[PDB]
Amino acid sequence: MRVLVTGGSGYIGSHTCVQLLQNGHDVIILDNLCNSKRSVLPVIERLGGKHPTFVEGDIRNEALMTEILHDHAIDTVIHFAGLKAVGESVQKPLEYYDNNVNGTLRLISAMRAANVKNFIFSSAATVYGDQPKIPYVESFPTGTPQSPFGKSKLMVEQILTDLQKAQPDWSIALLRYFNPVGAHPSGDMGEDPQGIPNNLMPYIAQVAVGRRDSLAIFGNDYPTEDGTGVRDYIHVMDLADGHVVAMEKLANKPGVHIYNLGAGVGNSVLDVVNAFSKACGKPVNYHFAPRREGDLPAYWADASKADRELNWRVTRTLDEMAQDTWHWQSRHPQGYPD
Amino acid sequence: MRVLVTGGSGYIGSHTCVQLLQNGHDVIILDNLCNSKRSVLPVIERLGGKHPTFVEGDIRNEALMTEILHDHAIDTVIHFAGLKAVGESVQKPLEYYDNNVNGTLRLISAMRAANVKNFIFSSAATVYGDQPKIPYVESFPTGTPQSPFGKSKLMVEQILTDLQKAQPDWSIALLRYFNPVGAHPSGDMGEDPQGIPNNLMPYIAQVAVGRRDSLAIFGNDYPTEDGTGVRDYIHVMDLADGHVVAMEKLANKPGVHIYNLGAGVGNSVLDVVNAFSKACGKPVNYHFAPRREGDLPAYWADASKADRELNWRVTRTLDEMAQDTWHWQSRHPQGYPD
Ligand SMILES: NC(=O)c1ccc[n+]([C@@H]2O[C@H](COP(=O)([O-])OP(=O)(O)OC[C@H]3O[C@@H](n4cnc5c(N)ncnc54)[C@H](O)[C@@H]3O)[C@@H](O)[C@H]2O)c1
Ligand SMILES: NC(=O)c1ccc[n+]([C@@H]2O[C@H](COP(=O)([O-])OP(=O)(O)OC[C@H]3O[C@@H](n4cnc5c(N)ncnc54)[C@H](O)[C@@H]3O)[C@@H](O)[C@H]2O)c1
Ligand SMILES: O=c1ccn([C@@H]2O[C@H](COP(=O)(O)OP(=O)(O)O[C@H]3O[C@H](CO)[C@@H](O)[C@H](O)[C@H]3O)[C@@H](O)[C@H]2O)c(=O)[nH]1
Ligand SMILES: O=c1ccn([C@@H]2O[C@H](COP(=O)(O)OP(=O)(O)O[C@H]3O[C@H](CO)[C@@H](O)[C@H](O)[C@H]3O)[C@@H](O)[C@H]2O)c(=O)[nH]1
Ligand code: NA
Ligand code: NA
Ligand code: NA
Ligand code: NA
Ligand code: NA
Ligand code: NA
Ligand code: NA
Ligand code: NA
Repeated sequence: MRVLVTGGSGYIGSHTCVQLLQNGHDVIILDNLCNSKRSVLPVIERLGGKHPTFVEGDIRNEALMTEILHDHAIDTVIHFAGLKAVGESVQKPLEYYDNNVNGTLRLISAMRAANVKNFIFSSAATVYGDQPKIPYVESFPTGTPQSPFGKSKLMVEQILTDLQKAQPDWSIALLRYFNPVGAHPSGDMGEDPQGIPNNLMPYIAQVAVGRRDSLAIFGNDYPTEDGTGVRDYIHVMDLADGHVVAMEKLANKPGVHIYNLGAGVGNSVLDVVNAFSKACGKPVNYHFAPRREGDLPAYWADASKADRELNWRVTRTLDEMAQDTWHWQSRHPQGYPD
Repeated sequence: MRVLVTGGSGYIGSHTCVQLLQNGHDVIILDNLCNSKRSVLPVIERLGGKHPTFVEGDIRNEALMTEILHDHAIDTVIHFAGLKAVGESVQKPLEYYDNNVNGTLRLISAMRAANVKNFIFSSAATVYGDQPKIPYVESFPTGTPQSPFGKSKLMVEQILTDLQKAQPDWSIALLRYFNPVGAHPSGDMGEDPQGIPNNLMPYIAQVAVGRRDSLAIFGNDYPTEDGTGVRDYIHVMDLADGHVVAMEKLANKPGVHIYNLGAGVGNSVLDVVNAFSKACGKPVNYHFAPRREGDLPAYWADASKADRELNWRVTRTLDEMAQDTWHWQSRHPQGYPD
């Protein structure tokens, strides 16, 4: 298939692109490089075993989007582009709504213009809001995210749903990611956060690599087995693979296909720490800090639907998620070159 | 004050502009004329007794917005611009999200750029969603609107709220309108819908003027006194006046000020019909049709907050709302000239 991958040079998009190329699709990456570097492109080509086309541009540029879609005769679009720092979003709402809500609107409008009606959106478990019923199931009604970031994702899901209602031939997948971690097995590609990492794993990795002193565990008083937060960590490769399948199976299948993408099991902060200590052969230093604003105690996905409907399920373990991250972190301490 | 009135040539904006000019503020209207005509400008000037500045442009044009705000040293902005046909919104979601969500985002971003932090947004009772508790009070949590239009308004309220959180010096009023009707007493200005009117009053007026055969009453089986839908109709002049006060009193008052704007009482479809028959001296023809999709049975505002805090309350009656509309409709059967 001819697929446009927005945000294709980012963390999850890069991994998905390698998988797409492996399944022999023709990939065109669209990224503005605000959060990634061109240095990854060669790696994606190599690991993918095929050349993906790269266009530096912004999803907010509707005219460019339209031209791209036509010029490359795109069949389907995978939309990972956007801003995603939760904390930042609170301090800078406009930027989030613009890049995520308007960004997606400009892209789908371009799609409409170019007659492209196959779409896959990067959504997030935050859309469920403060849902006491766990695991989270797709049929649960959505909640109210507590940040501009989460609200921006929910708003896009709403808009896409309404778009489909109005243009029923559209096939739109809302892929709600859980907690993506891990890296390509080669250890040549991985998450490359600039500045302080906001997520657990990368933070751990930086402490482990000697860049940071101790990991601050946000809260030790939650109602969980060990008192620390619990989440559903999913390997970036399993996510990559899930996007490939979603894209292949759902193309031309009209509707709004919602799927949780996670392992379907929860792991606490200590569990992750322990898994990393084991992978890097030394104890990861850590300390207990206060609860982080907005954090829910525990949640994980109910991923049976993607299993049943797409025959998709995670295959990598927590150990591998820790090991693969350690490998990349260790093999590329300075991340992708400038 | 120096105020930028977006959508100033439209129905409610035009009336508000006359009131602003009467209170001697300097008004600059920004409208794209997609739903109004330049022919109203002279009328606004005359009735306002002062010349308002007019700029044809679109709220989605951030660069223009910014230039305008600076060039005219704006102090506060009243945002009525947007698309508002509920039914249309369902058939054409993108246009609604673009003009209403992105439209507002581009405007406030321009505001941020030009250092303008006083804002008034045209919101709507739909934001309360399917709220069984009536009347609706500002402290009730928001619900889920059933159309792209209502969702677009709720999304903007969310974005504006988050913007304020991040830029605490902003004074932002979310004015939730109920059912605006009526026209300037002169009968020289009023609502000028193009095509079939979606709202009750205008529809009635067109039947009354002989343009339409009968009024279709959507549902006669609701759980209301008379079986017809019940709403809180508010005279466009009282709304105009309420915006003037809001603007004067809230300027420079940091926060998110939410106020319901309505009469605080409900009237059924028959009540309105009867009031119009009386005003036009003949029976308005009507018939019973099936419930209109998405319609709630009955709701009205609890407008005590605006009373208490802004010392604002409606002063026009239902009769006057019917009479003033009949007057305009009758004095200008073809609406504003081309
Ligand atoms: N990593 C996570 O924990 C997480 C959880 C759920 C949802 N998501 C979503 O998945 C998507 C991919 O996440 P990721 O971890 O790979 O992030 P990332 O930052 O590594 O990838 C996003 C990419 O989009 C690009 N980009 C940003 N704004 C753009 C714009 N306006 N136009 C064009 N390119 C733009 C960035 O340069 C980057 O390469 C995002 O939408 C993210 O919100 C990820
Ligand atoms: N009339 C109602 O029943 C109702 C109820 C609640 C909320 N509102 C809101 O109040 C506001 C004013 O409503 P109204 O009845 O006067 O509508 P209107 O159509 O008469 O006024 C809106 C004006 O905005 C202009 N406009 C539209 N999109 C624009 C854009 N992108 N840039 C610049 N100008 C643009 C139109 O030309 C029009 O003059 C709207 O936002 C409406 O949603 C009204
Ligand atoms: O330095 C750190 C970082 C994280 N945590 C804890 O680690 C767990 C995971 O935290 P983090 O990696 O920040 O994950 P989330 O808060 O779950 O957020 C991610 O997962 C969500 C879906 O589950 C998405 O909505 C978000 O965009 C994505 O960043 C939580 O209990 C955090 O309290 C710490 O104790 N210390
Ligand atoms: O031809 C018509 C038109 C309307 N109605 C009834 O009249 C009442 C008022 O209907 P309408 O004028 O369309 O009002 P709303 O549906 O209440 O919607 C208006 O009021 C809302 C706030 O209350 C806003 O959210 C909307 O944008 C605005 O159009 C309702 O019970 C309708 O069922 C009829 O029976 N026949
Ligand atoms: Na339709
Ligand atoms: Na960063
Ligand atoms: Na320590
Ligand atoms: Na680096
Ligand atoms: Na802040
Ligand atoms: Na019309
Ligand atoms: Na009849
Ligand atoms: Na006319």
